[PDB]
Amino acid sequence: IEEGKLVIWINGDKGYNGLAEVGKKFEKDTGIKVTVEHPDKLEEKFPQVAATGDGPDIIFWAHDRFGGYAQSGLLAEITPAAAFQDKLYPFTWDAVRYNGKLIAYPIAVEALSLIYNKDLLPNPPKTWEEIPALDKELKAKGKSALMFNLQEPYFTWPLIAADGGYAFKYENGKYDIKDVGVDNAGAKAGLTFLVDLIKNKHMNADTDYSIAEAAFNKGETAMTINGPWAWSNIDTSAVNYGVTVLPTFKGQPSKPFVGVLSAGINAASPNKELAKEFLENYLLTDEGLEAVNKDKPLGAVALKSYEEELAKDPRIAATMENAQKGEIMPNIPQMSAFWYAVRTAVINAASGRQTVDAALAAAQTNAAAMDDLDALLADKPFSGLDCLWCREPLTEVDAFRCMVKDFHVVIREGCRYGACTICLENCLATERRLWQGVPVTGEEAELLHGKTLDRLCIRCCYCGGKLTKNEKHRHVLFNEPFCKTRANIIRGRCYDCCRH
Ligand SMILES: OC[C@H]1O[C@H](O[C@H]2[C@H](O)[C@@H](O)[C@@H](O[C@H]3[C@H](O)[C@@H](O)[C@@H](O)O[C@@H]3CO)O[C@@H]2CO)[C@H](O)[C@@H](O)[C@@H]1O
Ligand SMILES: [Zn+2]
Ligand SMILES: [Zn+2]
Repeated sequence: IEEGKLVIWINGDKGYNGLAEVGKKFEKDTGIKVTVEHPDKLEEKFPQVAATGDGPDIIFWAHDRFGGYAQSGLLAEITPAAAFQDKLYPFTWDAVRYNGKLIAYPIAVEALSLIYNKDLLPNPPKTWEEIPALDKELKAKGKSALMFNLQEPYFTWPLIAADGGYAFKYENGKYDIKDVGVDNAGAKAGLTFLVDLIKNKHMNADTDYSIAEAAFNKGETAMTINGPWAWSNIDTSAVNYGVTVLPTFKGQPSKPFVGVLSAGINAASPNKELAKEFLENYLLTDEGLEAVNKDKPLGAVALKSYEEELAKDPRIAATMENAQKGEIMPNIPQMSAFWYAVRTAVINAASGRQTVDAALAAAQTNAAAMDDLDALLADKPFSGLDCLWCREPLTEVDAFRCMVKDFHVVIREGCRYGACTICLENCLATERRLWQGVPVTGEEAELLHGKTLDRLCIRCCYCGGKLTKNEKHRHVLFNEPFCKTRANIIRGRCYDCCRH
């Protein structure tokens, strides 16, 4: 990392241009150049890159990612004077505390709200249950009731949580990573309601961020679910919009997961002092936050003095009312696994690839561990057995595949299980995304597991199948490295799984 300057990473939906202006003031005052960048998948890139001591000096993201960053020792400890701490709301500091240490600066507080087109819908619906009938009305005029991003569990979670869904139960002073509320009766109800909106053609499974945004900002749909960052583009459109409380579901409020946008400092940064000066005395000020806010709205902010200005805005009170009805996201390392698990269940259920029950049962298993994967894919009959994950009976092809792939029967509470292809593939996909491997040679693998390559059990990172002697030799012969993932596990690619 270059010494004498600041590189800052922040997400593309945020006011990076405004932040750049703060960055130019810092430069005019100190002579230090600040470069603001908005890399795709920055939150996944940061941990790969920072582990080798590269990356940005400062990284911005909601607080939920930061526990994982801190655990891996990627973040500098933040030590602001008590005077400074007093400038921000206490709960925001709590969001960036990990094992008794402050690991980032809180910037702003974020919650989803219902955004609606006053001209098309002067009085927005109070319940999710009214949408179906309302959509029918609007379709008559070539419009739709509701579009929003269904690709990200962040947007669908408020509904899933409404009737009892939850991530980790908080108890005995800590989130209990073994008590996950992802396949309880309330989650199923909420996901079932969502899936029925899709079967009945009130929404498309394919809708993503860009598609819902365009549709709303061009007057084609009456409602959308988004955060404060989205308001700036609606302003610039012809749309006359309101911001209000999310609908209820079975008479219970929708429960958004509340994020605190936070700025962490790379442990490997040689510019820690400069980073702290920038953040404390330039960004976390009335003028600094306003510069960023004018670009893309921040939502409620952590800085008391400026939040007082922002609080007069009805869109902000609506933001805070939805926030009070939701929960502050946990920052524990297990959150990544939770988010991936739910993302997959929603995508699967919405396309009909799996039932709601199957999809949530798998999500439940994935959110609470990966011990099951290791048991199934141990180093190295299935017919009539169910899938460990989704609890559905293995078809006879999936039973065959379990055998040919050289899987191991998993016993849970006395019962024997295999895995269907869908759950197995989703699980391995999450492994690659959650544990970026480092490349290793055959020699490195042999040395690590005191065993010749022909005798090492190396599995395909896509299908879980045990690589043949020739498949392993392919890696060596053609200079294609193996992958060292978690627990010193070594993965490779079978002939069939050699993507372009
Ligand atoms: O879906 C897989 C996804 O899971 C995790 O992403 C979550 C974020 O960690 C979490 O903060 C939240 O992201 C939202 C931001 O808070 C908000 O400011 C704005 O940017 O919208 C974001 C949602 O798109 O929720 C997501 C889950 O949807 C994980 O960190 C990701 O790496 C992973 O891709
Ligand atoms: Zn399954
Ligand atoms: Zn394979």
